[PDB]
Amino acid sequence: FLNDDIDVIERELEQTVRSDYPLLSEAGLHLLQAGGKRIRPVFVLLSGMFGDYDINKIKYVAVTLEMIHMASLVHDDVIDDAELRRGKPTIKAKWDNRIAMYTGDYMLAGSLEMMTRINEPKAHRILSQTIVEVCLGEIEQIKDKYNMEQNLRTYLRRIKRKTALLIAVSCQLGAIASGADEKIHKALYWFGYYVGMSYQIIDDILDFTSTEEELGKPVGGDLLQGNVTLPVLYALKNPALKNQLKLINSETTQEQLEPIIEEIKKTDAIEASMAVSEMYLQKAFQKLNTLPRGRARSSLAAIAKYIG
Amino acid sequence: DPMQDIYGTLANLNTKLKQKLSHPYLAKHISAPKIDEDKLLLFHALFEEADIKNNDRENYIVTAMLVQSALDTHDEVTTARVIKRDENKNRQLTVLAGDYFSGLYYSLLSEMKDIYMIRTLATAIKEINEHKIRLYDRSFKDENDFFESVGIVESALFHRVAEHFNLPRWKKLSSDFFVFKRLMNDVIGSFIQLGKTKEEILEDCFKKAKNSIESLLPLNSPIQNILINRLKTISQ
Repeated sequence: FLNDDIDVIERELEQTVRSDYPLLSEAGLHLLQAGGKRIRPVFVLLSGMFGDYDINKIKYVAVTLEMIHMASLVHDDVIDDAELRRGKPTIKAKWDNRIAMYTGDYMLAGSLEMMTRINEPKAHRILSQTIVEVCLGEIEQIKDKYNMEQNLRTYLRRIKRKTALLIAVSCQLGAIASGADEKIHKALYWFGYYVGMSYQIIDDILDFTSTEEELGKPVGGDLLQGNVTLPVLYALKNPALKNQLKLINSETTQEQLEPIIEEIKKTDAIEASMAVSEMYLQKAFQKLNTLPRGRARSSLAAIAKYIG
Repeated sequence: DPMQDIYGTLANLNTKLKQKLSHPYLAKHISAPKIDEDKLLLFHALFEEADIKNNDRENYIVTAMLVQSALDTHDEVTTARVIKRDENKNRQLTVLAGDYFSGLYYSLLSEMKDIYMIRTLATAIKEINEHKIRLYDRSFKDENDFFESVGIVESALFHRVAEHFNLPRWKKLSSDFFVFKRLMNDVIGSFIQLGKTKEEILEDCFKKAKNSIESLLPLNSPIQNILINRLKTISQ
């Protein structure tokens, strides 16, 4: 029942990305086609149905978030030295790092342009602080590569900044753009945060438990690159595992890494990570149970159920 | 001593800007942003006469300088295929520092609840980036086009911020001065056009910047004295 509004969002998106400059125009089309299904607008629209839902206002929140994410991919590819992303070539490959920087910056400034159609200063306060928090998390990620002496709260802050916050504010900003009451949009902020935290924990579990075929990339790529995730945190309580995990660095090969992944899977780290993920999912269901029943609460409840 | 006072105002602005840009982990791996004190000077004079509260001036000046820092930081992201491992992480933190600085200025303006200034700056940042690409892709064609792009990249913040407050003078002054500064501090522009010599382009630019300083600012006002001596230093 959202397909018509999601189509509105995409037409706006497509029009906010044209350019009289052919290079920028063509780079814009390339970002339009990146990614699979647009996930963030759904959270925005469902949370907007808890106020005076109006596609002609709330669409600007969805376009802004889509554009922001687009800006991030272009810069992520330079940070990653990625020549291909999700099976397709990258902005920086087609052109170069400098062009990727400028196109990404052009996209991020364009999203701020878009968000200023929401003249609610509270929306800008929430979004601007989110962006600062995401950048801080990307910086702390570099600092903590291969840091096997980190504690759980380090990891929790990392995945809040990377994933949860953005679901959290997609929800809150949808409700705020539609005049929802304070009690309603703050409860939607907490639902999105709790749902995102549990999603990212699942994602990190799957990076060890799926086959190469399901992932479309080798198993354990978070750990190979130095990003400690939740199963590694529990596995690090096993001293013999920790003696190996401490030796992983940027020159470790896939073949050295995979016997370690098999050991992790023979501890109780996977199951311990599942439990934390489901504690978050339960806290997300609590917050939903404070909202009015209806089509929107049901759909968000569906989305959390598919995540567990 | 009005020279003393304006140098003390610039020194305070410089310190608040540096504290706002600093990050303990960035500090340990990449070089601090290189603050253009001419732009600092000109943003301070512009926000002197803008219709804003006195105790907002410093925040507006820092905001504008945060945008400049974001733009300048990303100019230092290299395009070298392979590199060293300590040099790759430096490149990664340089990409992140520029995006961080963008987040900070948007966050500063949100706290002041100035949504329209956000629109103005975002519009300026979009055109500055379009014309960086144009200049870098060597996509121009004329003496007119090339120079129109150099002036946009180098002065469009002053342009758009001045328009926002309906202030004259700042568009032409900053354009003349910073185009001159960028060209003085390029050697291949003559390989996609020409018109006069390298030394004729520069000294014509010096004359335009010299003239605007003397015309668009009060005689021996502290900002004129500073800028006129700065023109001489840049020429030398």
